[PDB]
Amino acid sequence: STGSATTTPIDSLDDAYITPVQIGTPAQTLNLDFDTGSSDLWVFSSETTASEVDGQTIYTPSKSTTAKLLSGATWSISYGDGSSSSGDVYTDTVSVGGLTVTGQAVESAKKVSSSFTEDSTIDGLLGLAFSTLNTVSPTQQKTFFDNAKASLDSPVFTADLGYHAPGTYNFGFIDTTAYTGSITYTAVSTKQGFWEWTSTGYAVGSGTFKSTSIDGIADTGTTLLYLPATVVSAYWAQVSGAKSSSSVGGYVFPCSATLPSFTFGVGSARIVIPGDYIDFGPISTGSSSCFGGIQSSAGIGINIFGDVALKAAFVVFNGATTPTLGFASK
Ligand SMILES: COC(=O)COc1cccc(CN)c1
Ligand SMILES: COC(=O)COc1cccc(CN)c1
Repeated sequence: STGSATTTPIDSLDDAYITPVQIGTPAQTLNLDFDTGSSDLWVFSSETTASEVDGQTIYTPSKSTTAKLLSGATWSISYGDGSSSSGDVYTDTVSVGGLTVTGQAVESAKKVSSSFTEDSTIDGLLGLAFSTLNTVSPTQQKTFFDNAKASLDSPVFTADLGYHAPGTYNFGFIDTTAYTGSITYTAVSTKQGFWEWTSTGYAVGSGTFKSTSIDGIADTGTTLLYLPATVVSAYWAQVSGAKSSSSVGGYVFPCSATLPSFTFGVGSARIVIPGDYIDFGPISTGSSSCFGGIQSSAGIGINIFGDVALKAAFVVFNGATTPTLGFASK
């Protein structure tokens, strides 16, 4: 089997991407944030505290003839940005782009943190990291991809995120028309539950490539590119007037600037992020100070190849017995 679904930016900045997902019978379609950095499929629901729902579409398990409460199961998750959610668990039929999994754990939120409530466009998350990170207790549950894998034509999914435009998540096949050149594959460590890999270096604009190992995770659920402070300083030094602002929380730059590109290495291959992809717009409405899309990871504990980086590539998440990642230009 295969599946193919369009993923759409939630706003004009590409702050996140939403993909329609069919849950239950008859189907209830919710727009979920596909997140290769986490492993829970959770949704706003008829059980979510009413004051914490503000425009989201909810899953109502009592209206699904295939929903079954997973007795005794609860979940609770905290994300790297400080947001969180928790609740109980159903199993139900879940379909993405024509690919169907029966008995998928659908984690129904009883509580969500303010950042989720305040984003009316995201109805939940669909985790695509390794199932070892799933938070369901006392019986950990499998991700959608893990449940589907054995049925897929090939045990892979691909992320093709657009810049200020829709893109595609495919399951079970590699669309050879969706990229240019070749796909370069690179080793993955699953020891932390992530799609963790080592980039071979970077360049700023037309500058020389610096060969250096940068370990990080391929994370579709993170907006920005978080890299070591040395790398980030080298980038922003090429933007006149750019500075790190403690009050804003990262590098900012004059909105009048033209940003240089940023290149990262995948083996001997090179992925070029155009400068425009690094502009996240005014820090507050009407400001002439703009927020940068490349930020230091120093306070995180891990480097993160988030959407800023991934949207410059066609990315293969290869879930073979020994997983690997593939990157192609497009
Ligand atoms: C440092 O991370 C960011 O700035 C990500 O910003 C957003 C992430 C998701 C949604 C929105 C707005 N609904 C903003
Ligand atoms: C704005 O959001 C972030 O910066 C995310 O931070 C992370 C920190 C550690 C691990 C992960 C991936 N589970 C994400």
